[PDB]
Amino acid sequence: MNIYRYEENPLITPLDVKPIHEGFEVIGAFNGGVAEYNGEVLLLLRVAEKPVSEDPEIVLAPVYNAKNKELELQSFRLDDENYDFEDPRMIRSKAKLEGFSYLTSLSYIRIARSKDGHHFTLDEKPFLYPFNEYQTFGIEDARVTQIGDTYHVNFSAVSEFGVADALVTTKDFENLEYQGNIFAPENKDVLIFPEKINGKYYALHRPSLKSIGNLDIWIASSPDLRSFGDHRHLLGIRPGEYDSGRVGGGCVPIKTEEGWLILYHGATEENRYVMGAALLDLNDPTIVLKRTKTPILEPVADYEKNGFFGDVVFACGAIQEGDTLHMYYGVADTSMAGCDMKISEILHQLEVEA
Amino acid sequence: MNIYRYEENPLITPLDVKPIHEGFEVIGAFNGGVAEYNGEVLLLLRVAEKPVSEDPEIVLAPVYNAKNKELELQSFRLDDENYDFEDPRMIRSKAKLEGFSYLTSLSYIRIARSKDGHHFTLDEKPFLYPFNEYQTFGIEDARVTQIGDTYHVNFSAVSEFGVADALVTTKDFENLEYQGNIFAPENKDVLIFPEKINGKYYALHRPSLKSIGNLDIWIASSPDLRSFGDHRHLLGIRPGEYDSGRVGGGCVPIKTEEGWLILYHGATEENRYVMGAALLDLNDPTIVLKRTKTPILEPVADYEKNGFFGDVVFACGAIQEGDTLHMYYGVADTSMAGCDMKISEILHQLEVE
Ligand SMILES: OC[C@H]1O[C@H](O)[C@@H](O)[C@@H](O)[C@@H]1O
Ligand SMILES: OC[C@H]1O[C@H](O)[C@@H](O)[C@@H](O)[C@@H]1O
Repeated sequence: MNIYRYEENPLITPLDVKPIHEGFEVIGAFNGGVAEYNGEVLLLLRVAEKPVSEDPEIVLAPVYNAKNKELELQSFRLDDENYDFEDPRMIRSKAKLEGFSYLTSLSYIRIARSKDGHHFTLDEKPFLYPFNEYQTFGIEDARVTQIGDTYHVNFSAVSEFGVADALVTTKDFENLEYQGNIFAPENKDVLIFPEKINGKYYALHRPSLKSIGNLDIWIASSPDLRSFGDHRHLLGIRPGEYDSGRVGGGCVPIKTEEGWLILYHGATEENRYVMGAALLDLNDPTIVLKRTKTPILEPVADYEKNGFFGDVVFACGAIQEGDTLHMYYGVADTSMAGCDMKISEILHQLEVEA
Repeated sequence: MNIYRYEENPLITPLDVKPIHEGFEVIGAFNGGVAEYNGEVLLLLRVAEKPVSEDPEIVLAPVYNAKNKELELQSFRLDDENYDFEDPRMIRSKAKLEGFSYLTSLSYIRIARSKDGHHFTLDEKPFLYPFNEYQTFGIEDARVTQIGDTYHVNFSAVSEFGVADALVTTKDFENLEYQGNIFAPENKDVLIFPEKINGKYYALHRPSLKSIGNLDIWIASSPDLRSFGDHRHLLGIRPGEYDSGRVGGGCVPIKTEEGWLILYHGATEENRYVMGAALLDLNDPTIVLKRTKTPILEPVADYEKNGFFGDVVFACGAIQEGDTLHMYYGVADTSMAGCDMKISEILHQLEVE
């Protein structure tokens, strides 16, 4: 791939964003959803914030209480032999390392806007902040699918009841309509297809599974973008390849004349995250036509490396301009970067590699 | 309260069912879904079959290969230091005891019918047998919700992709229409409400969660009984009680004047399964009114306590006749039993507790 990485990268880091909670620091402004509205590019940033502890033997979980509508921090001793703090994103039971009891940060969504696609200014106030019992550990990783006048903003809703996927709709990003949890837990990486397709809407998704099953991309159909069904398996992990550990949807599917172009993220068991691509049949997007054997975007620039577990590029949206794609992506789980590439060139690598 | 366990219990055991796979043994006929059709009671029996090995140091996992349309057997040594065989239902990796690599048996649905509700005759052939790539480890635990002339038959579809819940519709139990996986994995214990309620269909379900969340009953709404949404949390587990380990829907919700009466199963962390009840608002069933504090049915008869997986009662359906409930339930993951109960006495127990 001929990738053009923006000169300004990283576009937005933690130092560009001030914390909205007393005694918290911003640790991430990343995994931004992407829309065009009213002649600007909107990034729907995930801002993650962490309480500072003055006692370094105690770690704080920032939990939103839905009854009182405010944070209520919960303390855990690093010396508590019931827990494992080796993944600094989480407080884990030693008997359940595959999960978590708490996150060490809380996330919400904040908009940043650009005339030129390269220089961003934050909205003054948060866009979506935990508002209910499904979001007590945060709102994460907003994806934005526009269909005509309506923007569909869907996001991870984390609470003690699970990680679910929920939907807000809006025409102006000011008046918001909550549509509930469109996917039951445990799920994320939900990407709504940007048009109705032979009488049905579609969404990619990604069940995370306890008993059996890998971290694989699925797809569901909907008559109304409120209720989903006819769930199918779509793209699975591949041993020995860049997506040997997990896959999930990244950008909104892109209509091309060859199929729906799916820019998805893949990680190895080592947690190196890259973007790859798939092409789905145009009429029935449950059919996979092609898939890449090597990535289209991988961590190589310094700001894309030295995530905690690995180097990460994580693209959660893109603006199409003819054959040019302006791709925005999270980097190292802390910041936002931007790049351009050609759609014709992704299509060509799909053909060459299959 | 009045619990009439049938004189004939267990009604149908493994001894009454011949295995359809050669080299296999029937280890259960259980957790039957319940319908009335053409003047008979139908039980959509889960029949579980286990591949037999003559070498006692070896065990086999049966897998139906959806591509080749045939059964493959994976073998294991009991002494394989990477696997755990302590749960008789599953072959687990030691690094993943919360899950399973393989099941010890393969299930399908087979119908039995009765004129009197007590003596049952099996249809001669299977009714649903693994037919796609979502079902390679079995089809299990069929539930039946009848709306108008349409019977909704939904079930656990187990494969290498997950445990999903899939739906078949029929009007006559002969011509069948596949409707896909109506609930994504990981889920099961999906109970479709028997009518449209203020312009929406509903279903109970039971997400099974890797990272956080308990094995709790949830509910969803639907415009069409094909796509589900607006997922809500509904009934959670209760530490120190009969349902401290997990809860799941049992029977089809039953419309009463006080609300929807939900007969659900509850297990401890030691996997003793009982039945309990709850009551939901009539008009908005996402609202829970009442819940029992003690069980309505517990595994105390010997066919309930002893079997392939002991100390289990697991009701997957019930026929209403006025105030009387003819409830049919799985016992010990081995057999079927029947009992009669009174709705009004379940409702009184809800009001007392
Ligand atoms: O959603 C829960 C949690 O899952 C993973 O650990 C990551 O995606 C985190 O960023 C996120 O907070
Ligand atoms: O659904 C897979 C598996 O899950 C549980 O262990 C039980 O319900 C088993 O009977 C079943 O075979």
